[PDB]
Amino acid sequence: PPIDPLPSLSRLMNNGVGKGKTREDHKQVSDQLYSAYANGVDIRKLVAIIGEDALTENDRRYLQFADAFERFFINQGQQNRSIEESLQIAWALLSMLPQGELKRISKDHIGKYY
Amino acid sequence: EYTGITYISGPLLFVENAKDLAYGAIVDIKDGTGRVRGGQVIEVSEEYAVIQVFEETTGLDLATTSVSLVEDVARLGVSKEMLGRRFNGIGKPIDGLPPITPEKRLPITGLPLNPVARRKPEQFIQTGISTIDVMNTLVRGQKLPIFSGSGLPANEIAAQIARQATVRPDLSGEGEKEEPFAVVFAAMGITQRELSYFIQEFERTGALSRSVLFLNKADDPTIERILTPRMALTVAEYLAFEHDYHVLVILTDMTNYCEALREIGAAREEIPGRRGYPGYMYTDLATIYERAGVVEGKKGSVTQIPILSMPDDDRTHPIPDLTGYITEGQIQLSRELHRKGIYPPIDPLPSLSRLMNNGVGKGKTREDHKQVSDQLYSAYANGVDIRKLVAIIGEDALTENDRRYLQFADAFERFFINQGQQNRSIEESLQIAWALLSMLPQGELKRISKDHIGKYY
Amino acid sequence: LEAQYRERERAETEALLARYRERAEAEAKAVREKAMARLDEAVALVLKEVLP
Amino acid sequence: RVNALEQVVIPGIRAQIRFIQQVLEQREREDTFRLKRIKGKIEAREAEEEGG
Amino acid sequence: MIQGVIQKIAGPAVIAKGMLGARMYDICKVGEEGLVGEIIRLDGDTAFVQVYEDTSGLKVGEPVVSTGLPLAVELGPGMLNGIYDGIQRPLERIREKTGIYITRGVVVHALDREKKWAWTPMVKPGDEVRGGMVLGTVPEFGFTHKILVPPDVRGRVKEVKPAGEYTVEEPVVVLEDGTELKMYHTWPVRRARPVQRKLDPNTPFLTGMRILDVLFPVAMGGTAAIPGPFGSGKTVTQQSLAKWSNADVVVYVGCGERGNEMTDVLVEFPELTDPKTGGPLMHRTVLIANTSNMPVAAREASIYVGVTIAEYFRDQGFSVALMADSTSRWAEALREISSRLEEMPAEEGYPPYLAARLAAFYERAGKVITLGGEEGAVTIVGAVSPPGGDMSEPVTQSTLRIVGAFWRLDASLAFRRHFPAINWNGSYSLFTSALDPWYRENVAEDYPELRDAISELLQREAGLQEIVQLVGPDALQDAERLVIEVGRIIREDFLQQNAYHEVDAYCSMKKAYGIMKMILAFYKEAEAAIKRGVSIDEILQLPVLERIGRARYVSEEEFPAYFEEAMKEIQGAFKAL
Amino acid sequence: MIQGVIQKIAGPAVIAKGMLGARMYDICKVGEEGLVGEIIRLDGDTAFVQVYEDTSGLKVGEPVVSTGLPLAVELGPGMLNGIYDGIQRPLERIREKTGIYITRGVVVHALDREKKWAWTPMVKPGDEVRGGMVLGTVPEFGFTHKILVPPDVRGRVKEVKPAGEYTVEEPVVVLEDGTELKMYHTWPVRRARPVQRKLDPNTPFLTGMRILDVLFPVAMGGTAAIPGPFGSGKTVTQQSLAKWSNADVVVYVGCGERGNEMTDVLVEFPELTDPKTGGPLMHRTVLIANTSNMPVAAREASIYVGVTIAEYFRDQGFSVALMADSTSRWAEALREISSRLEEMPAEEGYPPYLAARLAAFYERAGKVITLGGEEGAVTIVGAVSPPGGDMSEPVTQSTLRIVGAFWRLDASLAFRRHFPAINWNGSYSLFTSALDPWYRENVAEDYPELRDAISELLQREAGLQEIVQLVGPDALQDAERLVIEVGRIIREDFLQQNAYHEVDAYCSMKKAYGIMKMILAFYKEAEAAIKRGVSIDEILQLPVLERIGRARYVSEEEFPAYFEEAMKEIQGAFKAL
Amino acid sequence: ELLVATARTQARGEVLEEVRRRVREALEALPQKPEWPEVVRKLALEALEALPGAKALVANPEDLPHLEAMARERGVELEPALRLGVRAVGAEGKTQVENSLLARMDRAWDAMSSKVAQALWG
Repeated sequence: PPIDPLPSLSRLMNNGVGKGKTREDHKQVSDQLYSAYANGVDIRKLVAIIGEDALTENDRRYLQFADAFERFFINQGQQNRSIEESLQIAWALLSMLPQGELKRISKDHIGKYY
Repeated sequence: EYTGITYISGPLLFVENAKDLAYGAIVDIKDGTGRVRGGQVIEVSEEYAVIQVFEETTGLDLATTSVSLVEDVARLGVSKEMLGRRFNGIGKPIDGLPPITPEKRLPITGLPLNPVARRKPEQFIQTGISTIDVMNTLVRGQKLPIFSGSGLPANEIAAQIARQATVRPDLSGEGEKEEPFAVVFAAMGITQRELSYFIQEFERTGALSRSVLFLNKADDPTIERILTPRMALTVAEYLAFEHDYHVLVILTDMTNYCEALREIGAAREEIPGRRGYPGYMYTDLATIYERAGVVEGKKGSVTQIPILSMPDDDRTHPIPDLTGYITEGQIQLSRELHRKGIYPPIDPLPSLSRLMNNGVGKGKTREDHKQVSDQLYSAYANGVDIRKLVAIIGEDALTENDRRYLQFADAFERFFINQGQQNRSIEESLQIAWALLSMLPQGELKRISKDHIGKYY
Repeated sequence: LEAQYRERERAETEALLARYRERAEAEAKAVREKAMARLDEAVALVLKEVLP
Repeated sequence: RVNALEQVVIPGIRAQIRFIQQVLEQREREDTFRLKRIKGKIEAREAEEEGG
Repeated sequence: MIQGVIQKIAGPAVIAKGMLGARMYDICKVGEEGLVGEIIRLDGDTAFVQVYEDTSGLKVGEPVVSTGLPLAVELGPGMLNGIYDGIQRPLERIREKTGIYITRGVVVHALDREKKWAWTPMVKPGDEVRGGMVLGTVPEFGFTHKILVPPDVRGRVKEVKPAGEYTVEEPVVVLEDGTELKMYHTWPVRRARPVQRKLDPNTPFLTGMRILDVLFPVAMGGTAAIPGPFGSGKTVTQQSLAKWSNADVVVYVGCGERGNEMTDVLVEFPELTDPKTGGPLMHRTVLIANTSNMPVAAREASIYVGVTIAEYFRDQGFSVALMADSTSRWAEALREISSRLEEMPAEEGYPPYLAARLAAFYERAGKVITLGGEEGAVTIVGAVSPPGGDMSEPVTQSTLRIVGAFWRLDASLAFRRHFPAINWNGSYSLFTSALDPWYRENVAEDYPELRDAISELLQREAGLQEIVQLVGPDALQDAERLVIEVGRIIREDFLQQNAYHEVDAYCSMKKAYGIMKMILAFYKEAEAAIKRGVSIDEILQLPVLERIGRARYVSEEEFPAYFEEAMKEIQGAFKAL
Repeated sequence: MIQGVIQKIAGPAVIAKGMLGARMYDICKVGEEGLVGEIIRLDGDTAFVQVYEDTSGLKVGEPVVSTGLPLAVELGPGMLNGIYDGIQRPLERIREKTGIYITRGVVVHALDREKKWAWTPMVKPGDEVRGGMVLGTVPEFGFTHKILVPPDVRGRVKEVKPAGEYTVEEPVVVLEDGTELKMYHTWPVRRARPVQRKLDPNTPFLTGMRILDVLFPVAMGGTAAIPGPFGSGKTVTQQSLAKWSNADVVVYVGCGERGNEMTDVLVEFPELTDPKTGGPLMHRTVLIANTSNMPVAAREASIYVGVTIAEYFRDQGFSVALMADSTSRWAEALREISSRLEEMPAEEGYPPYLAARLAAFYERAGKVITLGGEEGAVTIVGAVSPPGGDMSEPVTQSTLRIVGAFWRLDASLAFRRHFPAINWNGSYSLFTSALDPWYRENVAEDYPELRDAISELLQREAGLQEIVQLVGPDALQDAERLVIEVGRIIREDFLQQNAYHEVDAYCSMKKAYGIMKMILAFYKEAEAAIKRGVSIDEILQLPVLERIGRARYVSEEEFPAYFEEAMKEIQGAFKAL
Repeated sequence: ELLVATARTQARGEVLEEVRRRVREALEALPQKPEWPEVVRKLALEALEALPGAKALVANPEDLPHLEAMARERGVELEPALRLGVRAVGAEGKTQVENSLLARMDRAWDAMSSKVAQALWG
């Protein structure tokens, strides 16, 4: 399915969700996925404008997260994913970003799933 | 007291048993709210008439309705002494004391002034903004709308012109300080801040004992937004012409005017014809602006300063439409210099001027800014325009020549166009102006003559 | 220096007002007395033109 | 230029005609509605010769 | 009594015949059901009704009853916690009687006459009373309620009952003027409570938004628009704006608010803290919100209910908050009503009389001293809605004929989940220099100064943003990139005021002024730092960047511990490095 | 007789009833002070009266007696020197007999009979007369203001008064046909003065600017037009026919010239002296313009009463320059008709009668030999504006762009220093293949060749213009900046002219011829500069570019000797370097 | 200059209101002066000469000996409860053009404010 969340904006995102009302890290992994993709797609603008690049090495990791979120996650065919399977593996793509550069998720959750 | 309604909705009523009413006639009426309102017989009919009430209907039953022809023509008591007193759109003084006794009761419809009775003026004034008094030259009996956007201030800039309006003592070769200078006001729709903001700068002006204020609020009826304009200007006619004083009239909120104009536009019989606004609009903005003008045989004058507030920065909008054409020489404000903190934020690059070598810049108006005006134009242009052209051609690409162009942009604008609480006389302007002009070598400074250069070296 | 300029002006801009208040009041009385002995004359003028 | 063109410029220079168009078009609802009521008057007038 | 019947029905409007003796604007019960309309257009003797409730099951010929007395709203004790809605009824009560669903044709009285409260006399017989003055106090919750003499009522006093609870319609003060001056009083909705002298605002308005207030404030008495294109931030920023308030009373009119929004609104209020009774925010709020399920005219009426309540609280001497939610309401109302009553539309479906009532509603608002001689202020924050997605719309150009303060919410900032979304290139305020006295008197002397010192930063950011998108700033020199990354922190940690974190949900002058000096430091140091040959590249890795970022990792009421602390390290440990 | 009274007075228009015998488009006397109406519709005994003067006191049951003339224009002497109305009433008589204010119901002689004029007969009492034959010569200043026989009238003479003054009313030639030829004679305004045939334009009109002829040529006997959106220089372009036209008869007429614009322009004529005449400028200006202080319906009359005056002159045998100042104003006045009569005009805000009464105005007179053997040429210039700011509308296409010349103005264009300004491309002339004969023979046999050759270069630069605004020149070559700089000089000195200065423009062959030969020279040599190895940078830095840049200030008289000395400097400072 | 202007207006008012006082005293004893029959007929005259047909005439029954001439001219007189005005009611329908003295007194500063002032002051 092609879903693009960047022009997407929902009314509630912490209501009907929270610790034990969905999963404890549902509430945490919300805002995280959002700003993470953002800073990927952003680069691909500026690359044409000057040279053939527009990135360092601290940009290059957010770069691969716009490929990672892509055909792995967004694509799935029509297969039914479970609320577990979703956020679980959403933390295997978040291993490619520095954990010391995360500011949209709390630290006590870093220690629960890495 | 004629009874028998047929249509009531808004400040347009229709009531029968009539044919004794004339065009432009003061009637009175009764309502179910136990109050006696007004009515101008704007239109007349076979056994009814169209009435225009001076207040909004919020109650009017069909058991109790009334009509009483007070007078055949429609008028307002106007006398010589009424300076120092404040007023409203109804026409009652808001001072708190008994209403003064007329000398003439002049119509509120307005009598036009002969184009033959005027002649070219040439005595200029200090507005305390440099830019005007060089480029357009604001003289008596001349209009000069100050175009203002919506989301833009209108109040701020206006105040600057009111406390720094002053004739030249002999800088033009003469004064008119020998005769009393006074100001007239009339607001057409104002809020809570604009009410007090104006009053407290009139105490700065020191004029509240020699001014006539016709304040119309938005809590005041919406019908009096188009009555009050005409009304105010008849008290201009009385005191400039027939009691020989140079009266400055300042009209603001000509967008709140246009709100009220629209109402009658479509709620009456007449159909829209000016891209969704009326077609009798023309007359509504003619009768207003064309009264003003220095008359030849009179010493005194009505100098009108329109201050618009028009929706956004469209130029197809009804307001700037007709206003453009009407006035000779114009001034604009924008958002280029209002992001820089420069008050006023006048921009003459898109602006236009049609009187600046037309009885002005020559005559008893100095010739020492004659060639300056012509020069400043193409010089200021070289500036602004290439600020755009740079972001396409390169990102910092500018040649030996064009470098100079853009150098004169940032400078002129900062110094010169920031006035505000600073007054500059005719002399003070030209000095400074020429020193920014020395940034361009000879060959772009072809328009200024040999004399001019050295003159103001 | 400001301190001794301000109190100079203040003490004249009360007195000046005060003197004007005595003229104001007395000229209020001076417009009354001119009318009040030509008062009957006005009333004849009002009567004559309310009876149509 | 390529990059730029496919974003800000090209569809932007489109949306300008579109925005324009639509507002020119919609203006002409009021035209027809007014013209409707005009018609109504005209017939109403020739319907007082032959009735009420 | 005005006894017509029906003539035609035209959608949620109804027209009526037999109508003689009918005044323009009254209480109009239509059919036998009594749906409550309003007499608006009067042509002939055929009086156009406009029904606030649905006309399913309303036949013609049914007797139409009209009072011939104006529509007024009930004003009296029991106002707080109470509901007056958009249709003159209390939903609390409706909920119980009519069951799960509300069934049209049902009406009750707007103000519950079943209520009782104590009476404290402040008058005695042989007093001289004037309109708007106080006759007695009443203790209702943490608030003090006074019994405002109805305006335009004067005369002497015959008796005054001794203290004790009474029914809120029984006479407590009988006048010796032959008027048993009942405990409650009506005052027509159109009519507005007098004023002795009109004044201008000068006390600030804090709302719990950091950047919002600090760059473009609104006074306490002031007015501002919030135009929000494409269903973005606007809609729930208003909830986050009414979440916290400086003003004493909180009057929230959602004006025919969508039922799926009202959900979270209504239930949030019992769980929100109140800072005068330590409980439900409902002990200081009144819901004038109405259901969207109802027709168009129930969303016009609703605004006119709100203001005459606002005024009632402003005349007792309290700071009053009024928040109109969505001008998309108002627009739709007049848009459709125009067709119904056979009015001639001027431009784009909007009636000629569009800024008519719109202007005046804004006008009423202001800090002013009343004919009761008390001082309250009606403060307004309407949220502007363009139906078309541009401000060229007539309904949005009108909301920009007024002045004072403005704000601009943009679709693009809003995505990043940084609310409030505010543009320095899109607003202006005239309460900057009107508030400068009360700034350098209460707040601090260096507050009329520090505010200017943040503005310059983001002034230069507009100008340079342009240049950035045309050619990267990595090609540009050092000092160009300087202020760009000052700028980062002005968004990352200062345009994100989390409505889900409560140490950003609180904001006040101390958290204001505070973080303003953090930023100040960084600016003046970095400008000199890089003139010693350092590059902004290395400084991003230095601990100094993180350090200014503490604004949402630090408390509100443990804030003066961390303020001064870190402040020092800025001028210390970056000129060592 | 025609008799009746006012039924329904609405707006400036009066709707009468009881009208018997009333005829379409015929003058009337309306009210009790005489306001003068026109029958512009019939519906049996009601006829919509359009009343040119605004109403202000007039009511039901007042007179409406139609004169029975076909809005006849009163032709005779006294036209020259003296302001008149568009409705033809002398303003001299108004100012002296009222005051300084225009009041409604002022009625005075249309054609004064408070004047007499010296008669010289020529015709002999023994002869017969003919329609369009001269009866004598009335001497009005230096001009010859003959007296003619009204078309469709002839007889045999039997007496002819001898020389002396006689009132325009008294006869001066009498006939055996029951008539008396007086210097006071009716001709309808709806019926044209008859012509012998139409002639092909083939002499151009000199409008004395070097851009309103040289590049886009205008014809004599032609028609042309210039527009101007929102006060861009709409009024200023008639300061270019003020005296720099070759007309022997100048008719300044305005549909509506606002109050401020007659404070300078209208008073300009008694303060000037024309050099062709040798005498005063007002001797040769008729003046029959209308103010906007003058009523809205007087604006609608204007055009048809001054066009006939233009014919009266054309017949005598003189060049007539008619120019309708802002013809756009008659359209709003025409358009107001619809509103008042219960009709709705042409869609998109266009006037209800498009082509019909525009095509008619223009083609009423223009390149026609007369009955009387004389050469009639009428040069008419519409100084319209688009009301909505679009140059794509019916009324521009039918008769304002299908004429001899079409022109355009931009808003920052004119502000630099071009007064008036023209668009170099987007502006054409249709007539240009018929203006080639005279220009070949009289001026030179390379005047038509050089004027197409200058226009080529001016519009070829446009080629590069576009690419400059696309991504720019990142490569400056010898063939690049060639066209570009040249063209620059051309727009800088040849299109920046002023109409307020007599040194920046004037009517003179030789100035146009001259300037255009200087530029030819600079151009010529430049092409052979590059080949040799001369950088375009140095081409700027020759002082001779500055010599051509000081030809637009040069004194007219001095120009011949000036030009000859300067042609040599070009060719010397090019071939040397 | 403002404290001078204001004080003159306050005194000037007292004179205007005082002429109305004197004129209203006249009005209370106007039927008692013997010019009362001449007043009532000219007021009743203007009422009928105008638009009304005079389908009814309404004055007091103690003004009836002074308007019995005009009983026989038009309609019949049946009370305003004023003794200082005359209604007349038209046949064009409801109409009613009332010429009352009270109205004209009151309008004697609403249409000839100048006349009275010039004689008072100059």
